[PDB]
Amino acid sequence: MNTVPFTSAPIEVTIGIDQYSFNVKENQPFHGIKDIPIGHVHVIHFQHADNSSMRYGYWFDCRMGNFYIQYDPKDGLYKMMEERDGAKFENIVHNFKERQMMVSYPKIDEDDTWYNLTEFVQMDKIRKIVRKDENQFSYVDSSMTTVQENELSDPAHSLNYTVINFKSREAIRPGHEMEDFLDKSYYLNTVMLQGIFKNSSNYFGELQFAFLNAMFFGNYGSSLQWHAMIELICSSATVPKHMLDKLDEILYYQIKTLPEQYSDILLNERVWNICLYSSFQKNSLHNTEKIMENKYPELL
Amino acid sequence: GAMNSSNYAELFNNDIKLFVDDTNVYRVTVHKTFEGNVATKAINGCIFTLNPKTGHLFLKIIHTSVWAGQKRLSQLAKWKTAEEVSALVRSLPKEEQPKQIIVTRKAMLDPLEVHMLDFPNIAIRPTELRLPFSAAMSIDKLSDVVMKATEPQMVLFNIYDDWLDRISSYTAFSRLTLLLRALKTNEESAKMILLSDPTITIKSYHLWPSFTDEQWITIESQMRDLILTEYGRKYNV
Ligand SMILES: COCCOc1ccccc1C(=O)O
Repeated sequence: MNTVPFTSAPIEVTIGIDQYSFNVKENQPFHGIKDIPIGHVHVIHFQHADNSSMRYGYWFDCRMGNFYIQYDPKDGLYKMMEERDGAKFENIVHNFKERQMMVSYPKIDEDDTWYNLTEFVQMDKIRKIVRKDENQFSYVDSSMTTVQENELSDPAHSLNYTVINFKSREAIRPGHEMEDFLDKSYYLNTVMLQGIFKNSSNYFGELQFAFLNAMFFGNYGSSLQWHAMIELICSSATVPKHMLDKLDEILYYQIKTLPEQYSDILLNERVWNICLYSSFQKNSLHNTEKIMENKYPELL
Repeated sequence: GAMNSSNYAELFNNDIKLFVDDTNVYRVTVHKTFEGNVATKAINGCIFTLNPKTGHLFLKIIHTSVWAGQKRLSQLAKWKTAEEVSALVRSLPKEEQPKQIIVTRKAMLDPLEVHMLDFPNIAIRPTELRLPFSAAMSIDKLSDVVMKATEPQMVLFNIYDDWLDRISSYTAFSRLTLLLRALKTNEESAKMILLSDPTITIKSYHLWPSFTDEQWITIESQMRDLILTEYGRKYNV
């Protein structure tokens, strides 16, 4: 189990770690988060008490280095940094743990939620969506726009999700206009899966990462990408059975996880009604349909 | 965006544009079968593609053979319309290609946009005008060429005859829509108005009779009376 120490906590802030969160008071003796499960990506996120503007945070994998958080009073935010001196870092952690200044990642043993939400999410793929090659961790915030949003403005600060556009030459083979528009199987299987993503695992990893950025940061472009990647599958008549079954699991846990009160802003009625009740795959998502019907019946 | 009464003069400016009406593409009669079920029989149809500035009408005749063995024909008809409009645009020289295509029914927007992806600078627009172009098949010479067709065919007409020698496009389009609205509302009475006077004939190369300016005024008034008369009959006014 790994540890992200904090140098200090000079401003009052709500700190998230994956699906958990806790409040830290101004100048509280808080020095980090311990017992972080090895084997998954994680996200440590922030919302300042005095300015809920900009939720922001960092995706990281403790297998890739020793990371800590330090507040920068000039740029006004908690920054992730890497410590390259291993013995320095271990000595810092040990002192803070001995003085019990750290919260423990509060994972219940029966609880597979975080694995279920990040099953296909890899740090190497995150670092290609979020381009800042000098760090091993990736900063995301509520306001970052996607490459697609920009085309429709600072490119170094974009979310480089794969562009999906149902009315584009990429999606529609000349001479197969009606066919490809009404059945997106070509676009899904040849263009996206065989061509761009290489396999379904990378596709699901991006879908899962988009959901998580939408949920944890309220990043609107990420929500658009999440819905587009769902709609592309559901609007395809020909999808491998293993992908349909995996998608049902993926969406179930995302719907299991979403704040009941954020449903109005994180769920697109058109996409979900189309996907569950009109699309080719309207009968292939039994677990997701069950929870969507019982948890959010208004949206439908 | 959408075309309405507020931007109506745009139809007669110098940017080439076409209206596309698909309401006569897929035409059926419904009938009982021997076993007492119901079946359709298709009849030849047409795409009505009109330049409202010049009166040029590109009448693409849709022969019933295009439906043979196809399913979901009302859906297919929209995509076939968009395919044929796209083909028409590609067939025109660059300087004759439209800058805008206005579809009379909003269901044509996605099929046409998808077929026109190679032309990102041609705007595809809906309209809030209720245009009477469905009544094109009440024009005897158009109906005749569609029904006689034995294969797909494109036939070119000027739907304004020679009117633009004497009136503006705006006025010609107004006359056209009044005539078509009258033919849609009461076809028999409208045709009676147009032929009531044997001494006024339709030239071989025309669609409508050769009325003088003063006779057009009388005819237009009679068409408005017909439309109003039918409105009163409909709503008991
Ligand atoms: C904490 O969220 C409460 C979950 O609310 C539900 C309501 C109806 C059906 C399923 C759920 C669920 O997620 O199991």
